[PDB]
Amino acid sequence: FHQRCRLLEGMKQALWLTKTKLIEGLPKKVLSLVDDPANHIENQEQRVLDIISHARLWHSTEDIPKRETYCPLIVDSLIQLCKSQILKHPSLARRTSAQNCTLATT
Amino acid sequence: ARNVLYPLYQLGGPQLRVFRTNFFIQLVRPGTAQPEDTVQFRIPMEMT
Amino acid sequence: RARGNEYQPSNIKRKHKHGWVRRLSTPAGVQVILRRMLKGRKSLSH
Amino acid sequence: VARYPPIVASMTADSKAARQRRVQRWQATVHAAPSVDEKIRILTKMQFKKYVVHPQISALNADRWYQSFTKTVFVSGLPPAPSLDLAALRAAVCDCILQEQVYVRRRRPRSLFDRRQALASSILDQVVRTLVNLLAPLNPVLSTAALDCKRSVDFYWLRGEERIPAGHRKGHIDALRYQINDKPHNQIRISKQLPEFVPLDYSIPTEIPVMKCKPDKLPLFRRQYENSIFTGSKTADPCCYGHTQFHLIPDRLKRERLIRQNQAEQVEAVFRANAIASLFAWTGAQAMYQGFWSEADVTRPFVSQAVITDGKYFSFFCYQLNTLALTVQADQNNPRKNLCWGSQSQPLYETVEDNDVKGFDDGTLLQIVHFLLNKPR
RNA sequence: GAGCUACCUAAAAACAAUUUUAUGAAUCAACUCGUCUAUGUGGCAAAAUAGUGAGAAGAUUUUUAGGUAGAGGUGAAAAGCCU
RNA sequence: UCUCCAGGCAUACGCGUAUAACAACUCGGAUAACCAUUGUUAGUUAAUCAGAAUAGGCAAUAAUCACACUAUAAAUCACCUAUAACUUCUCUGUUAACCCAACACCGGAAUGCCUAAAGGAAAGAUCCAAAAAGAUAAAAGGAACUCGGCAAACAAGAACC
Ligand SMILES: [Mg+2]
Ligand SMILES: [Mg+2]
Ligand SMILES: [Mg+2]
Ligand SMILES: [Mg+2]
Ligand SMILES: [Mg+2]
Ligand SMILES: [Mg+2]
Ligand SMILES: [Mg+2]
Ligand SMILES: [Mg+2]
Ligand SMILES: [Mg+2]
Ligand SMILES: [Mg+2]
Ligand SMILES: [Mg+2]
Ligand SMILES: [Mg+2]
Ligand SMILES: [Mg+2]
Ligand SMILES: [Mg+2]
Ligand SMILES: [Mg+2]
Ligand SMILES: [Mg+2]
Ligand SMILES: [Mg+2]
Ligand SMILES: [Mg+2]
Ligand SMILES: [Mg+2]
Ligand SMILES: [Mg+2]
Ligand SMILES: [Mg+2]
Ligand SMILES: [Mg+2]
Ligand SMILES: [Mg+2]
Repeated sequence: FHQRCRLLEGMKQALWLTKTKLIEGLPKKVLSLVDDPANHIENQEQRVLDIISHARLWHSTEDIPKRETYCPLIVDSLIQLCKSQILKHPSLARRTSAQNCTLATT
Repeated sequence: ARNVLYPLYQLGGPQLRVFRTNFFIQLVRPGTAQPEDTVQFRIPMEMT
Repeated sequence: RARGNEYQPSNIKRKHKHGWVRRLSTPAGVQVILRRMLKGRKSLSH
Repeated sequence: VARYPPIVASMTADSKAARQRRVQRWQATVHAAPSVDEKIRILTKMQFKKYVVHPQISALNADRWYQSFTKTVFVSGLPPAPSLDLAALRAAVCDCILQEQVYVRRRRPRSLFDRRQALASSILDQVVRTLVNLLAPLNPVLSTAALDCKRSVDFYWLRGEERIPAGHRKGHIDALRYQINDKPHNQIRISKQLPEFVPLDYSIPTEIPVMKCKPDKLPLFRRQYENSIFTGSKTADPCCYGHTQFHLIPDRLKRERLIRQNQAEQVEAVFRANAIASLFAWTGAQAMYQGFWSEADVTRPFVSQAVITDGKYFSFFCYQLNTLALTVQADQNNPRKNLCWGSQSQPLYETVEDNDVKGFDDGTLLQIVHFLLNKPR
């Protein structure tokens, strides 16, 4: 199974292959994290909107950017926005990121 | 060298050495204005 | 309309329609070349 | 009580004085445009042949040529003039080098020639991202800044004139058009301008180089296409200023190749040309985003800095823009000139042996940190 | 001999503004065509000019390369077109 | 400097030195000036502009700001598995007022940007005839013109075979 494979049966086939059970919704622990007001970023809504506008319109010189450019850009901007929380939480310095990394199992 | 065959090179071949040179060049006055370092030459059409 | 401008130059068309490789492709074309060689033409083909 | 008509040239006549008045008529439309977008649109809508200036270029002595095209003075050194656990940064930066060079597993490039170049890109992206993250607590502005990867920075300007030498337009006077289209490896844009490095109207005895020949003799070629003034983002973006630019020298221009080509002296010149061209394009584009152009020169010096690396060695540059009045009409009486500061390239580390980086220099890391710690006042 | 023209194949391109039941619809440019008149008639031109007109998101127009050849080809048949 | 006109700059295809300077004043430009002519000498500079390893496995899901939608004419290598190789800049295009029309032809000629900041000059001098061509204005009348309201009009509306 590689990137371009498109399972005909969708998740049901993927659940069978990996021997996993599906629960709708994210874990309650994860959900409760952002309900806390302290996690809320300063000017969160405006910065996210600016990220969307920059990803889709401002970043390029062209009238209408293409998905092969803004799709990577929107995610990279979001991670940087979330990565700014190191001011509140010094622990976030113990994680790092790599790109285009190969994963494999048998 | 011009007007001669070069030995065809294949992986692992020797270096191509031209012991006597067939290329003749002449230094020419620039028609236009050139930087002081630049020098103009007229060279045979087969010279790289 | 005004006539006389039927030549619309294109080097790709010219060499493909009347060139050396085109003439040698068929025996009739080779005989064309032989005739021009016997006359002494400076230009055997385009 | 005699109302004599003003002594001005005809608007419609076929003369030089009449044409100049028609030039002012067009320029007045720019002065009267409220939006910054209209000013740029009016200033760039007409396309003509322009020299294409490459910040990274193999032409000999391109740095001196670039100064003339920009009216930039280059001063060797740094511009005249918080505990941050240097050990912690050293550990993180060393990890960045090891991660890409020794630890990550990826599908290697097919080319077999990009492998070295791709490796240099990977580490520089890692080094920039981590430092902008680790240094954010000390400098809060970096938290709100925008990090760009290989985004386009564009500047278009007129400087000088020439007489057309041939054709139906022989003898006509035409301005020399230049454009810089640049794609810095990384750049940081902030919403507040940095403090100036010297007062506007600052004067030094150093003289900008004068080139006897035309731009062509330095191998430079003209094309006609869209004129663009771009800072890396559109004018609507709040983050309209620049903080730092990171450039990676192409492998073609790296030290070992240059020595073999016998152009040893060009090792430093390659760095300087990239800094002068890239930073003038960025600061000039920032100034025009604020409404300043040749006929409305900047009231505030515009500042930006760049670190230029070949992947191992690093050089640091500071640029201050004082003049957008580079045209013949606007530069006739101008005492101002643009300033660039640069330092010799120094290695950041020597080699990676085993799983430990060897030869890491703290001094170079401080300069990167000091650049990233610059803040608006 | 299909660099013109007829038809076809492949790869491409262009179409503003204004209205509309939303389209081989309407108004009208660019663009394509060529209704009527005058001029021109060894002419600017071996078919044009100047006006006036027709279509103008389509069975539209246009570009590049290829194809079909005279006992033939092509033809929304004018026995029209194939330098 | 003035008066006036309003398709210009690039690329493609094509053309092949018509490019630029000097010197000439035979020929060429349908005349001069000046050169588009003759002779000599020069020119167009690119790693970014432009041109020029192998064997297997495999794909239901348009475009139109692609979201909502609607539609019908049904509409563009990659990725993976193995094998092999394990650091490179040479070559070619680049000038011009240019091409197809026997001509320095009121013709034909694709795309991008822009509409005057770019590009240009309708008058060799004089005269104010007829006829001829084009433009404007018209007392009273208003199709009486003519094969026909052709052409023109301060009109450009209606209707029927
Ligand atoms: Mg003919
Ligand atoms: Mg044709
Ligand atoms: Mg054909
Ligand atoms: Mg339309
Ligand atoms: Mg219609
Ligand atoms: Mg109509
Ligand atoms: Mg109609
Ligand atoms: Mg037909
Ligand atoms: Mg019939
Ligand atoms: Mg009949
Ligand atoms: Mg002379
Ligand atoms: Mg004569
Ligand atoms: Mg000439
Ligand atoms: Mg000559
Ligand atoms: Mg040219
Ligand atoms: Mg003719
Ligand atoms: Mg003009
Ligand atoms: Mg006259
Ligand atoms: Mg009248
Ligand atoms: Mg009357
Ligand atoms: Mg009657
Ligand atoms: Mg009568
Ligand atoms: Mg009539």
